[PDB]
Amino acid sequence: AIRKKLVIVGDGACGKTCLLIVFSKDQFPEVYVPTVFENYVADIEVDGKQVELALWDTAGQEDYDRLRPLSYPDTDVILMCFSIDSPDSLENIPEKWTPEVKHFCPNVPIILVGNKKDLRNDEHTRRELAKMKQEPVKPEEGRDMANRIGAFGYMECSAKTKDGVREVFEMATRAALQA
Amino acid sequence: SMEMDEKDFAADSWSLAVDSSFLQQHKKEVMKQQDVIYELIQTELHHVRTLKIMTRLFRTGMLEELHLEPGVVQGLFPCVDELSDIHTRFLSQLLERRRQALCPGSTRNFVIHRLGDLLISQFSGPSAEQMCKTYSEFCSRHSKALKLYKELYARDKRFQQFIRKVTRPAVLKRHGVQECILLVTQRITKYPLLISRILQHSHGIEEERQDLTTALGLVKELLSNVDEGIYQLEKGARLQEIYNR
Ligand SMILES: O=C1CC[C@@H](NC(=O)c2cscn2)CN1
Repeated sequence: AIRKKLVIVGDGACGKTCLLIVFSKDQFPEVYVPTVFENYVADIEVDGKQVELALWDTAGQEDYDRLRPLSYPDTDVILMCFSIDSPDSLENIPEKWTPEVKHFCPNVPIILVGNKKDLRNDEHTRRELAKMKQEPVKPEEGRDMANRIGAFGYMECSAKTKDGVREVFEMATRAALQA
Repeated sequence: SMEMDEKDFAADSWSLAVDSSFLQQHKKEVMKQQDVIYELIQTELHHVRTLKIMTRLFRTGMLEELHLEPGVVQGLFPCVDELSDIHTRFLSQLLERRRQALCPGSTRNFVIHRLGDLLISQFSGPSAEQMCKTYSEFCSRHSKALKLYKELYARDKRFQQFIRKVTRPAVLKRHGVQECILLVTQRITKYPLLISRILQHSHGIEEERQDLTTALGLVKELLSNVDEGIYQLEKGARLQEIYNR
């Protein structure tokens, strides 16, 4: 088992904390959803290769530009998150998060992840966003942003139902293993 | 951590830690507030434990087993005793507030109604000055500590054997040297998230809503000051590189 490091970046509303919690427990908490995530080392076997994947969150560091880059040294794969129920989180990807990650993590693969895909067809979400002349992020809008920022790939998931969660972390492991 | 505290904080939440017959006696809003306060104390107990792995397992193990050059152990673990003093004192106050609240005849049933004042005290006056001074120093030495570790693990045989030996047990899986340093750096930015969610469920007593509002503002002032006082130290960087920053 080789050791690899994963860091998740994105706006506070992007759902990065919940994503790391659901993956680490293989369960969406039934009694209490934690506010914070410390770290975790997940045992993952992808395409016959065993890896120890250390997981880190950047939640709480968004307003502190000198503390935040301390999470980046020796990162092997970046998950760059936005929420499908929030087109504003997607807008902050190309000129805020992308230039930062490329500067502190040169040549590290970036996977753009659309979180909360369960809210794309949620009526409350659609009614709320319509009040600000908006709609849930469309899959092609996600793919186009991923293409534009030079992401390794584009994926979607729902921490709530677990759909797509295993796939994102197995692909992140494969990306971390590449030359 | 000591067995008494680990057992008291073994459940995933306050609602699972207390007796089901005690839980039934409270309203939903109180259970939500108590679950978040329990998370703050449980993560503080884990943070102090991370600092004890750094001081007792790593630092002291290197001094008592290895022949490192003078100033190497300090470079690997900057401010670890000061950090341990700050957080063990804070943890003691949090655990004493829980202990005082216990029902007679119980070692698990309690409700903490007055957390705000404890947080204002921790994040103001001399203790806030010492937290600001210690984290500004630690976080500015973060990159240098990681680089020094990588060099020693790659070139020193006895150091590599020591690391592999003490990090082999499963309970140290998330707590290698570099992982401990990042766990400590990230601790301070977890406080506003926890305090804001405790505040969201503390409107029932106006004095408590006000105290937590004051505490959240103090924590944010501390973080802004620490963030502004950071400049990464680099071994071998010349004065010209520094004054041309
Ligand atoms: O060591 C570990 C912890 C749990 C495990 N989680 C999942 O596979 C998973 C699939 S969907 C949510 N979690 C990953 N490796």
